Amino acid sequence: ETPTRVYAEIDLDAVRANVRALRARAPRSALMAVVKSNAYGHGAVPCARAAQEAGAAWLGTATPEEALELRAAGIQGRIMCWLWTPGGPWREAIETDIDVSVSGMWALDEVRAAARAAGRTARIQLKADTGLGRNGCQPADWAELVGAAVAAQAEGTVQVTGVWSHFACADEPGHPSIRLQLDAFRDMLAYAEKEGVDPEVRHIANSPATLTLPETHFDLVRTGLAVYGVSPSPELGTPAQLGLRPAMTLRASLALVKTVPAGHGVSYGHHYVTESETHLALVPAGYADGIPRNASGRGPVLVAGKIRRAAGRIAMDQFVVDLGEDLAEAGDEAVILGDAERGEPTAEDWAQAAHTIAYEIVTRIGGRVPRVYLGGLEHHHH
Amino acid sequence: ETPTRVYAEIDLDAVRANVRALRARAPRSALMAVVKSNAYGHGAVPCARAAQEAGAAWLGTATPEEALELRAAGIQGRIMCWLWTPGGPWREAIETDIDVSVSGMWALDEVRAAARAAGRTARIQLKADTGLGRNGCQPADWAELVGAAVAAQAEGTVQVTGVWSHFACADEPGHPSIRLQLDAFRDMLAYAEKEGVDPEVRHIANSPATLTLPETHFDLVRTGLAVYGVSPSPELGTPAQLGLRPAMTLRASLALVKTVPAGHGVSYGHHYVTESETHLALVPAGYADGIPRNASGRGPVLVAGKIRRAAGRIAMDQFVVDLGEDLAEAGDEAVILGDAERGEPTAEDWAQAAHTIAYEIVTRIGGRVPRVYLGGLEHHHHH
Ligand SMILES: Cc1ncc(COP(=O)(O)O)c(CN[C@@H]2CONC2=O)c1O
Ligand SMILES: Cc1ncc(COP(=O)(O)O)c(CN[C@@H]2CONC2=O)c1O
Ligand SMILES: [Cl-]
Repeated sequence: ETPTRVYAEIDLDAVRANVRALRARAPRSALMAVVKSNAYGHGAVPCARAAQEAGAAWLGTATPEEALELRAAGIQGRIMCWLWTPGGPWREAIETDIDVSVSGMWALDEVRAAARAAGRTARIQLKADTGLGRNGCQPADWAELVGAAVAAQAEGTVQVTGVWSHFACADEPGHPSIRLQLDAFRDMLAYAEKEGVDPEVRHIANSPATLTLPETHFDLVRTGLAVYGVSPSPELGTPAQLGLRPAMTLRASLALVKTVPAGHGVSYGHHYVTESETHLALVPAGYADGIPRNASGRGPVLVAGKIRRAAGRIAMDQFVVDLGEDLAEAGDEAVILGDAERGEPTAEDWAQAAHTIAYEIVTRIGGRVPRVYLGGLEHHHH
Repeated sequence: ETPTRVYAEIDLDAVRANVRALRARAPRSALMAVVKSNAYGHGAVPCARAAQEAGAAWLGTATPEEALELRAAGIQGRIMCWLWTPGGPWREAIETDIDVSVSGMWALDEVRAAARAAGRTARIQLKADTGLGRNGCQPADWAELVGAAVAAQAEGTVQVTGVWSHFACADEPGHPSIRLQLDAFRDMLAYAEKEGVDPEVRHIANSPATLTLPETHFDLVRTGLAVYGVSPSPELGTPAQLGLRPAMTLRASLALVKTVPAGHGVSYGHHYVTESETHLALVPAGYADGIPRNASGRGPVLVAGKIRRAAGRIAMDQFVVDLGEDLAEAGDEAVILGDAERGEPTAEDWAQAAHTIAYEIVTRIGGRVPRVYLGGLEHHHHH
């Protein structure tokens, strides 16, 4: 029934509301709900169905496998994936009508052959490296790749449906690289559009860019994190101020509550020692479940009406908390992260406690943790 | 057929070799292979099967669900799980002949009711908190818990098959807490025995205690990490020094290789800027796959014959490495973590880079990452 140890509660109603709120932010563009990495830990399919429901025109994933799983789940509509390696399932992707990203000639050649075998045309989108220095084609190789693409288009083997890029510091309001990439993108797009490419969509914005720079919207925006009700960065504001609602609530039940004398060590390395006779509670969730070990001694948890802090080192499967004078009992609910509007710890709180970013917190929630859905439509729960 | 992006290759022969090596260390005790957390990221069923056939007489998991997955996979023999919460599948565990741990009064009473409903006697193991401050019964409550158990015993509802504990700093050779806990264990164990408990097994030793303090072996030793070929700590030496063979090898295929101008920013935040014109390579694995973001700028990877450091911020699905003048092409192999003997970066190397411990490195390798099994017996990698 309802997991007795720990479980991740996913609110499909918060998801749908976030996508409606995000659509309103970029009224002139289409919305792509990025659901890679199991929808940032919330559950790929359920969240993809909910997103499409609230009005998402596109669905995006990193790997082909992720995109094929969406199709296999009966999801219709445009889907795009961009992280490819030589020898990937191009043919499978083409046959399921999935837009593929091309960054180098090696990719283009593999998609052209796969198209032949499939006896079908592949919808490809050209990625320009405007400054991030990650994936994508560099300005120096752009003219060549562009020429090869319009050539393959003529051979009826491919069809260039898009031209896109990705930001490096869009989450740093005001960073000089942002404008630099926006200009580099405008310039490389024009050169492509002048060489014979008529794109279906033009896109470069992610969640932070979408929430702050309307000049980056173009035809489509790729929103991942914001969809799950988490703010890209604190400099952009809290989900509340952003009009977003947190989709995930992580809950656990106490496994033990006992009294210990003063001077008693707690956990590995005994990095925590009780100050006086106190009450300790055992939370049965550890770093194997996604609770960062680097949050040792700082991780916030809500127990018995008050916020508690991880006591000492966080272990593989569990960690303790010092309830002090307060009392509680085994089976009592413990909220590790959820909604700030309900006075609970948040994804951002843990990011700060573990010296990382909110993106990693929600995304790394372990497979050992069951997910429970509420809201949305019944079929979303599959 | 074989993962084109990233994958974990698990060497089942290394597993068999380690448990065999571990048994030679504690000749007069039974060995419990701890395969919780999906065998520390190596694959629970294949590893449980392998260790069993190599000589492990007991199997240990943290949760009931993990222990029941083993039974469901046809694994026979003694199995124990210790992380229970109210409402757990007591009835189901008891019926599948799994040894459960009881550290409080709430548990004891739930298992009694469960045993009655199953029409069978439950095998329970009493845990004593000798200094960890985690689970287990505090010394001052031992008397009462031991009292309620020997009673439930007389009613034929339960049978106390074991008494045990867990060390806080056995991985720190010569720590005063070690002896402190060992002493406490003997003392609490003795009391239990005197009041009526006849344990089938007495245990307190984990991997580090097993490799260092033979006086902690007792009847059973619970080894987890060492079974997979990784050392509990640099302080104890390297796997090679401990005579252990690493079982996991994380490999990836470059997704791109390109030349970039001098002074070009790399990844989020631009925390890395090329010092000159150079070749950049994209490794298609990121923190969603288990590569810690905390190793940004430090995590080692073996590419084109040399060890390279993560250039800048590590992302959710990938990260970049600067190859300098060297050349490589999309599809070429990169070893993220493997065997130092093969000249590859290791679990410890990454533990250092991410300011954490090797335990968390191997364990958090994601589900998005496929596992390929080599060696062992064919039927082992069927699940
Ligand atoms: C190419 C691309 N587009 C869009 C997104 C969506 O971004 P948001 O989640 O910010 O809306 C991502 C995710 N980028 C991530 C997130 O964390 N690490 C990454 O590489 C991406 O890689
Ligand atoms: C109760 C218990 N027994 C045995 C083991 C196996 O120990 P080794 O892996 O050191 O051999 C562990 C380790 N559990 C882990 C591992 O890391 N943190 C923990 O709490 C444990 O918690
Ligand atoms: Cl109790």
